[PDB]
Amino acid sequence: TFTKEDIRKFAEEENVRYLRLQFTDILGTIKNVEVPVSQLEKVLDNEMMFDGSSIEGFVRIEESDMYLHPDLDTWVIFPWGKVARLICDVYKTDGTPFEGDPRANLKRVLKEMEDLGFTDFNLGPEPEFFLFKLDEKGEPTLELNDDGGYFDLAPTDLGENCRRDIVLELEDMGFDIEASHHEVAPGQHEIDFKYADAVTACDNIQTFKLVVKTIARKHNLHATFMPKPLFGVNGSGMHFNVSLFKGKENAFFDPNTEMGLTETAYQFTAGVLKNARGFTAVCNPLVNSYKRLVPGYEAPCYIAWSGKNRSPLIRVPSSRGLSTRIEVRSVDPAANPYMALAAILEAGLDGIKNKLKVPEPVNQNIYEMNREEREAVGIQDLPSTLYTALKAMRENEVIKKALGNHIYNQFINSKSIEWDYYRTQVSEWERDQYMKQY
Amino acid sequence: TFTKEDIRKFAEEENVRYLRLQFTDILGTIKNVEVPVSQLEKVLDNEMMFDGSSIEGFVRIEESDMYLHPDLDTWVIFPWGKVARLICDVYKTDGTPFEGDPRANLKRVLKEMEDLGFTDFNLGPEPEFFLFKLDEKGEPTLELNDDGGYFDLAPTDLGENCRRDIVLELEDMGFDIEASHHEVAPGQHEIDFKYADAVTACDNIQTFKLVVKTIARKHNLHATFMPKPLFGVNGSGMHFNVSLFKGKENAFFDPNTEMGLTETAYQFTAGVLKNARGFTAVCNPLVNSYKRLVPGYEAPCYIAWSGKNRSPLIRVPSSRGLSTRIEVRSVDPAANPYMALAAILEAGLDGIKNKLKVPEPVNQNIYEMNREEREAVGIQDLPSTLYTALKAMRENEVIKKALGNHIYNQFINSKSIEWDYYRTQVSEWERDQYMKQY
Amino acid sequence: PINRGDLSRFI
Amino acid sequence: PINRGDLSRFI
Amino acid sequence: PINRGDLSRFI
Ligand SMILES: NC(=O)CC[C@H](N)C(=O)O
Ligand SMILES: NC(=O)CC[C@H](N)C(=O)O
Ligand SMILES: [Mg+2]
Ligand SMILES: [Mg+2]
Ligand SMILES: [Mg+2]
Ligand SMILES: [Mg+2]
Repeated sequence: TFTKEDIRKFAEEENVRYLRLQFTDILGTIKNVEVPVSQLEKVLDNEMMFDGSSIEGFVRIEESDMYLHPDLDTWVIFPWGKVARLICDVYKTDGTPFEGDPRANLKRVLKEMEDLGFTDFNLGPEPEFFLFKLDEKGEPTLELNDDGGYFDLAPTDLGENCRRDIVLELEDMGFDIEASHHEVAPGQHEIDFKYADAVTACDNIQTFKLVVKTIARKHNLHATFMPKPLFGVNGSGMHFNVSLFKGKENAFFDPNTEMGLTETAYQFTAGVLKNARGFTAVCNPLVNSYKRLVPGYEAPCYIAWSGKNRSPLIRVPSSRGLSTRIEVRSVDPAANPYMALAAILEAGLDGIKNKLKVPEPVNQNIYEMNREEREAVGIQDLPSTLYTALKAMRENEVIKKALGNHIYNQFINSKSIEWDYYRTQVSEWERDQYMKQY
Repeated sequence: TFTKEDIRKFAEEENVRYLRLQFTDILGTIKNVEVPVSQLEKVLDNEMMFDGSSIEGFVRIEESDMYLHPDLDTWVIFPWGKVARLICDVYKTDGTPFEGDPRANLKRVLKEMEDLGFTDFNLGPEPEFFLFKLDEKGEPTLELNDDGGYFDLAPTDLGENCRRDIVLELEDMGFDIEASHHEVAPGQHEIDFKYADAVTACDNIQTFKLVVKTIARKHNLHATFMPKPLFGVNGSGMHFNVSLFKGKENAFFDPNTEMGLTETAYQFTAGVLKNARGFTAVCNPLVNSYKRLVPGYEAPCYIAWSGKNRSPLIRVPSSRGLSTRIEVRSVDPAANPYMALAAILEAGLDGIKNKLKVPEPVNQNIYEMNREEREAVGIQDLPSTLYTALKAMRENEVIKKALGNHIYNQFINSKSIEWDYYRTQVSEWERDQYMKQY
Repeated sequence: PINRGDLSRFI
Repeated sequence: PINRGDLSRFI
Repeated sequence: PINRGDLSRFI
């Protein structure tokens, strides 16, 4: 926690000369307003004005005027005078928070969750990213930074070792890193965080993306969170380990049952499974995202839960006690953390307050099953394209309730425009398959 | 020996900021989990969790959850804040060691050996490696770092001397180096270690491979332990000098016989010769390995033992006293040290407890002998391909007992898949010989 | 193959 | 489109 | 030759 006096003291002792008022849009892009430190007081008075329509992304029409209200607890100084940042909420000219701000939407969802008796919603993300080599002109190529495998000690200590530098710099900034390892695909890396509250977790995800992209550029590399940059290799996921708490106590832990899961946890996973098609578009917002949702690369392709399976939509880790959690594995690093977390929490709460019955967990004898038999058993498939994902999202009420009307409509319009632009392109695959056979 | 307090003191005084929890899979690849030093306590409590299925290599199916238990005696700090490492055993969620971990398998084999009255199994390896030049893009080429010969003083003193730097860095790390020399083939090098106990010897082999690969990259070179990188020149071997000890005393030494070999040593070498075809696949796990097992390059090609021969499978060095040992020369540096050592020890113990009679040693009049006469005498040939090596391994019970059912089955599946992928390739040799003659 | 992602080295 | 300038990435 | 590996400089 910080106050105005703490911020002034930090600016004075650390010789901060630049301030970044940081926020996000509906597409998850990290936006910021740059300010000289001489404006610090005006920053602390919630008097900084900006367009505000930039939150709409590429579907903005008219310039508005909106105020930035910094959150003093998000204060941090970058290790590169010095530059400091503050994460700010967006307010309208009438003093009320802007309904199109994902952070405010997540805060509203958490506040409405608190009326159900729960106090905290903790998230631990597992973001995976790719590192590509840069060419002479400074553009990213398709060559990977290394050639390691799953949990390999591929980047040696002598040389670049971008992952180690990223971890150390995040530790210096005040982050809580659990562990890091090399991912399955060459040039793919994963850094894991300790669990934190929802808003703090999403802020940490945004800051982690920014820090990774900066440090990769320091090492003459390019960091990408693209869900599927390369065909034929593993994609990048952002698995969300979530846990509910109502007062110094995990609501998912059952200390008496051998399995160790309460009825609340079963209702939560049932609700997430019920509305999985509804929030797939939000959790997988890019056209490329659905190139990751293909079988054989551990990404989930159908709606099921298990404790031990190759690619379940929901996985329950063997940890118990205060660390019991539910892992949603459909999220990719390109998704907006606030919107995806709000959608997942809303689906879980919808399952909780409807007392839904969780279906049977899947086991090893599902690998031999076509889609027809899978549907006969009751296992629905995730949408395979962004078009069908938007079609499914337009038919779900829980996702609309989670997002709010403004964010829901803007996201649908943006994604429809993006798909419309994508669908008219003639791909090289078509020119290879056709143009000689026809 | 080290304790928790020693580790904390070392971290505090040396300013260790990064920890590598190091382990290995069934393919011998050095795997690791990276951790910030702030997690040190959680590391020392055996509470670090990871996939565990990575031990299976490329035949893993479902993600598991397994714990890492570090061995405090393996603590060492790399000379490149600082980075430290700890070699960890893999434990299941039920508190028992994972049966698929090669290190635990070797420990179990040693424990069962201790019931026969023997206390220690000392190993001294002779790993050989190649150094290739890197191109502008940083990829390895086929040009060697020097053009020296057997025991040559090729990289004299000034400019790279990669072997000297490797030896000095290993000495600074606390290793025990006996001697180093240039190998027969150009760009080929060998570094010899003093004998150590089995687990320590295999850990030293893994650390040596990691250190060599790091330092070669430091010198703009590429170090490879591939058994036969180049056709027409010598391959790289990892000859194992092994010795048995039952209490401050070498069990292979006979102080009265002028040969100086105990009947126990003869039984051990008889057992190793008997099951040589059984463990050839484990000691030579790559397809390329059997390109080294060709006549004319000192690699063993048939099953025989001698005290003076060009390429015997087992060699008995002239040293006696406490340093008498048996050298198995079929092992290559690409083999997993734990699995190969366990297989060799199990074969030796099988010979010991069956009181097998060692065949007559071979001498100079075997060079003029075809395979028919060699088989008539009683000299069997080693498997010539990985396919036939797997066929022979499937017919040996000693190798299965040495490896354990889990490791045996996973290794067989992995190698069968690898051979199946290799056999469908059309080689450049086939395109050179055919396509014009047919 | 079920584990296509783990066999990417061979393909 | 009215917001031609904001859709420059697609055109 | 028996010592093919040692005669690699000539072949
Ligand atoms: N096994 C892993 O942790 C990798 C997961 C895989 N990259 C995915 O897209 O979900
Ligand atoms: N003479 C030697 O020490 C070299 C041995 C040879 N490189 C082998 O593969 O066994
Ligand atoms: Mg992962
Ligand atoms: Mg996961
Ligand atoms: Mg040698
Ligand atoms: Mg030797």
